[PDB]
Amino acid sequence: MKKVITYGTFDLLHWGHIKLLERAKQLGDYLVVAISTDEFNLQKQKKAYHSYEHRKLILETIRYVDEVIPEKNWEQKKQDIIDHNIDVFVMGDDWEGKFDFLKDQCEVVYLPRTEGISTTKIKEEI
Amino acid sequence: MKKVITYGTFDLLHWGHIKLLERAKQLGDYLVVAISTDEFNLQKQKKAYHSYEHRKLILETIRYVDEVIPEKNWEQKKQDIIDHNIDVFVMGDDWEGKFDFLKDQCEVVYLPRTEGISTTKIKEEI
Ligand SMILES: Nc1ccn([C@@H]2O[C@H](COP(=O)(O)OP(=O)(O)OC[C@@H](O)CO)[C@@H](O)[C@H]2O)c(=O)n1
Ligand SMILES: Nc1ccn([C@@H]2O[C@H](COP(=O)(O)OP(=O)(O)OC[C@@H](O)CO)[C@@H](O)[C@H]2O)c(=O)n1
Repeated sequence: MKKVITYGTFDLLHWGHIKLLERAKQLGDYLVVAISTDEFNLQKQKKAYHSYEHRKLILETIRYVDEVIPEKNWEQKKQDIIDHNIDVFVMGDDWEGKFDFLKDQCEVVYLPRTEGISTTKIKEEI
Repeated sequence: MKKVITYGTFDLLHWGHIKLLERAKQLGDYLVVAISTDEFNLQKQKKAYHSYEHRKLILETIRYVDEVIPEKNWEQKKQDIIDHNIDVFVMGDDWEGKFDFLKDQCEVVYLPRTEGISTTKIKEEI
């Protein structure tokens, strides 16, 4: 089995998030998503409108997602790969190159973001 | 096969919608979701931040959802229920009593809304 993993906040779920999860799942045959806690989201200079409990609730229902775990800190990644027998690590390309240190453990893939949509555009126009 | 159908806009999909779809599917073996077109939304004196195309895309990925069709007008219910062989019509109880005219065709049920969350709240708080 080819196991894939991706990390993120996924607040105010939109079609750009959907498209990221879609391609990620299709890079293998099982997808794990580590969703950022509200404490960690803050370490990213961000504040989620939806709570961790509710953000995880919604994401667990999306077909592409097989299971959800919490993202608590930056250092947990290498162990996550070992614990979940991960074969592919994926993120949107705004993280291009930031996680190349995991290449010696698994395949690393950066997916081009979906142009035209973001959580900032949503709040701003709303 | 016990078929269920439900109608709605589902803009800015949140946890309240998810719990409605979860309990809707719990009622039968298959769930059809008829999503309000941007044109029909106007007839309900509303305007969705997310277009139909995008609201349908995300919705289609929810595991509880087997099939999606457009809700174009108020009158299509009778014909829809016949076309899709629906056995159970369900809506959140903020619509209680409003669709009882369908009882001569199928089983009508109302589920208690999820208090504390709504599309308007998200917009006003943002
Ligand atoms: N239009 C968009 C918006 C987002 N994304 C992707 O959505 C995923 C995560 O969305 P975020 O909520 O912004 O999570 P993020 O802050 O990028 O996670 C950062 C950290 O958890 C990494 O360890 C990312 O892979 C991002 O590239 C995308 O492809 N297209
Ligand atoms: N906290 C909430 C919010 C919404 N809902 C349910 O979500 C479904 C639809 O959400 P809406 O986007 O508000 O669509 P609506 O305008 O209610 O549909 C109207 C019309 O199409 C019916 O013929 C409804 O069954 C509603 O009761 C809920 O149970 N709990």
